[PDB]
Amino acid sequence: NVIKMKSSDFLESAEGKVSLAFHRTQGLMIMKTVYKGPNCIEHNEALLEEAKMMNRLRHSRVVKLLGVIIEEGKYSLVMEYMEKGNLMHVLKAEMSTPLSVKGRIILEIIEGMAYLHGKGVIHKDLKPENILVDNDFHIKIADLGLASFKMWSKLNTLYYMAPEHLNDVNAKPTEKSDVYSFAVVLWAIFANKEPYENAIAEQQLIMAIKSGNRPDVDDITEYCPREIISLMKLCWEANPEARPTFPGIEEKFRPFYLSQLE
Ligand SMILES: CC(C)(C)C(=O)N1CCC[C@H]1c1cccc(F)c1
Repeated sequence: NVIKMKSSDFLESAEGKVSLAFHRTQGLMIMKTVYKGPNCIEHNEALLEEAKMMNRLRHSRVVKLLGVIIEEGKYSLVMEYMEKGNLMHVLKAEMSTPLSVKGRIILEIIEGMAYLHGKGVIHKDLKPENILVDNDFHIKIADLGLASFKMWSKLNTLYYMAPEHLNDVNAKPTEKSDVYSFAVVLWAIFANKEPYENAIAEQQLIMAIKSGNRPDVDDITEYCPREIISLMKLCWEANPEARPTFPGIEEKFRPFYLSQLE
């Protein structure tokens, strides 16, 4: 379960320094080059160690780590390609998407999160830019800011942040941290836009969220079923002990999806 790769396995293209790369043997991939600079092999013991723990993450709704590049002067993570881009990009394209496709995207996000909390991984940065979409509108979850991987992150969006982490950085994130973020993602999916569009200042704004202000449920111009609006209000309750587990979300939403939108 060692997956090292050489820089010269790959013909690049431009899109951290994310790059569209053809591996000469296995094909089209995405390459996050996290560092091009002086050899600094002081850390490789650790960067290979983090890469080991993310190779452990294999699920149809998570982005797969297909290989790493550790070479003197260039360090890269290589991910699978996702044709259509991130979730916001899709939601904002002109040909908008039926309620029932939005239904599945939600269920698939629910699935991927239940897998990650099963592995003890707290995502810590769930938001539409980390949700990637292929040609058939299937999503995979990614952690592009490297929020679970301190070593890679060091080398290298308050909208979705649970409030107990707003103006408190030392609080350890919990599963309920991500459930709040899922709540605002539900909102963005039906609003087809980022929340808090009309906000004065991010210091003003943070104080508003802590005091229980949320994104505008009226601002949802598409139809959004009642029970999904109630779900998102339930998932963004100020008290983390009052939000459900992702296992608990699924046990409510999968029946609702099967019997109302699929
Ligand atoms: C871009 C990388 C490779 C870091 C990426 O998104 N990874 C790698 C393995 C699985 C996946 C992932 C998804 C969600 C949360 C998380 F912490 C990690």
